[PDB]
Amino acid sequence: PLDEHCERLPYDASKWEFPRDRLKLGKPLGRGAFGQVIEADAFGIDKTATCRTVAVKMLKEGATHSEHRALMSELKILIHIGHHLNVVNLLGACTKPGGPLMVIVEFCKFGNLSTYLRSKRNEFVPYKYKDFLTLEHLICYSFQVAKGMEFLASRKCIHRDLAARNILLSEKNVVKICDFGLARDIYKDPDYVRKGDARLPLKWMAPETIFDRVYTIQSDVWSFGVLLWEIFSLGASPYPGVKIDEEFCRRLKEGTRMRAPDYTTPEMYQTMLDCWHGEPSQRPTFSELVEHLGNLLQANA
Ligand SMILES: N#CC1(c2cccc(C(=O)Nc3cc(Oc4ccc5nc(NC(=O)C6CC6)sc5n4)ccc3F)c2Cl)CC1
Repeated sequence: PLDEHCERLPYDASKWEFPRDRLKLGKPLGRGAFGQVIEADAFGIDKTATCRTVAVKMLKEGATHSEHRALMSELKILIHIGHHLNVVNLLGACTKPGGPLMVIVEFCKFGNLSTYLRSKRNEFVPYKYKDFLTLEHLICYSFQVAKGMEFLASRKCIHRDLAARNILLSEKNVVKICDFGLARDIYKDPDYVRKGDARLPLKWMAPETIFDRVYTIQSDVWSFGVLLWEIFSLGASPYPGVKIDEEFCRRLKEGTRMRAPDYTTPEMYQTMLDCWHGEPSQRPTFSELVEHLGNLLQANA
């Protein structure tokens, strides 16, 4: 994957650099130990003379030169990856000396999908209630994330933290993959469990990642299976009531899997099980998931 050697990638300022004085910073959207994302109004960032709400990632008190380097590498990878409907897209950056490094991307009106789905439990019907979610919505979100991941894989990039908290919902039921990264407080966040000298999203991780620290596109497929469970539980937390310890990891390696969530179809639950194959090479590819979910979306209609 090209996303592990980011320091050699180009930053073309003539294309991406956006003047600080055209960016009006607003309220924080998320804050971690070293990073934060701020809502902003950017004047003319993507369309001449047009104000646009954007999301700006930058560092905060506690960050060091190390995090500054990391954020520059993030900027470089976003440029390399390029645009897709189902990934949050880069709009510009402020990199000039005298102010903080700022990475400016599309703002997504409804925010993270897990929180959103959990807000709609009382506003769901399998089939049609104007603003209700339906099975069609849930399969559609699943299909979109698969399309985004197929795209990322095509760019030789791996996500490493795929989960509903890293999927954002925009207008018109469009969902976008993101990575909040440093803007998430992984100490306070119960989704990230202490494992040695790191805080890791253990409930989303493939066995080979947990045990061998191996990250590949096919470990992303495992995480995609967990995301499917999150979608079809309407934003529930994975492995309900289970202590995430050494016994959890062993049983997982042994072949223990989550039961079907409340809103799933049989085919969608089988798709989760397929993503959770013990053998990485035997999991579906994102291209295959795109095909399959597209078929399920049609079967739903
Ligand atoms: N391409 C790519 C990938 C990649 C790698 C690394 C970083 C990113 C990335 O997402 N960067 C990034 C993220 C950011 O976080 C965002 C982006 C949009 C956004 N919209 C929000 N909406 C709300 O909160 C509404 C309820 C009120 S919050 C919000 N936060 C900001 C800046 C980034 F560069 C991304 Cl997309 C591999 C997936």
